[PDB]
Amino acid sequence: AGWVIGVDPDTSGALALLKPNQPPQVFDSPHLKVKRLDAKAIVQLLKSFEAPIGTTVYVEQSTPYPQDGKQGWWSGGFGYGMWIGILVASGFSVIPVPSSAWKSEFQLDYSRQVASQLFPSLSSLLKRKKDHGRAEALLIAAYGKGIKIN
Amino acid sequence: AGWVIGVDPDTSGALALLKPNQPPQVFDSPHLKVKRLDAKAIVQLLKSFEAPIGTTVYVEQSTPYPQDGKQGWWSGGFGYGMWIGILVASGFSVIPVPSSAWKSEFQLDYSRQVASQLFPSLSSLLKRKKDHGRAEALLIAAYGKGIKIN
Repeated sequence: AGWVIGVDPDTSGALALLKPNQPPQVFDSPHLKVKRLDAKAIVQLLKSFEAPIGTTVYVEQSTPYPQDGKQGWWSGGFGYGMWIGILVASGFSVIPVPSSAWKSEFQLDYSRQVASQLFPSLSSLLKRKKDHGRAEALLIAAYGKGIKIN
Repeated sequence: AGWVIGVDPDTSGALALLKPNQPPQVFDSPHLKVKRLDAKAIVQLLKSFEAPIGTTVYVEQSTPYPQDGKQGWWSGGFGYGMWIGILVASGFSVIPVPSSAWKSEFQLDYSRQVASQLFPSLSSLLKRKKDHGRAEALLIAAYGKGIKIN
């Protein structure tokens, strides 16, 4: 049983969980009740999976807008660093993934429609512009599952 | 048995471990073999402590030089985020601490000499300018231990 997790580490990102012979699942990244990721709630979400130790997690490499201030670059690195630290500390095998990696394999901005096509049972969850993070997480997971025959 | 850990999260930072009725200890933050923190080695160091769950960890709030580029602010946030994520994921109780907090309680740049005075048995480890991170980690731990009678 080889699970694959895909993570969009942005503050409006998400986590996708793909288990073999099971429908896909996706989870909005929890935020504090202050736009800020909630490390405690991320840890608890991950722990609730009871995933096999060493389960592979693919994390999109955060790259910031060219037009972002100094606290904006600090914030993107903080969130990416928090996810890496959480995942490595939780026993997962962590593979950073440039956004170009999955965007290239899936014709890619159409990520929401592309995710709906690959994961029809989740299309209701990708209808709105806010669902971009859910879409990226699913595509990253799909990418990390690889091309494989039965 | 109430342990206190102090962490300077900078790339040349360090971790200080204070146990009751034991001499203090300090550890350079491990780096990759590429200036880059090594998340796997940080996790393993923390796990090797076998600390009580919920042990309190005080982490200096990373603030970057005003004169630092966009990748420089991204790097300081990444390292601070990685430490927070590692510590929360590892079950510790994490308290961020402004540098002003301990600098104010210990007359504070003289942190290396101040650390040597408070922790004489470690003064050999604070002799060089490279030992700044060790000094800050110890001061943060001393600060987090609090003022308390026997």
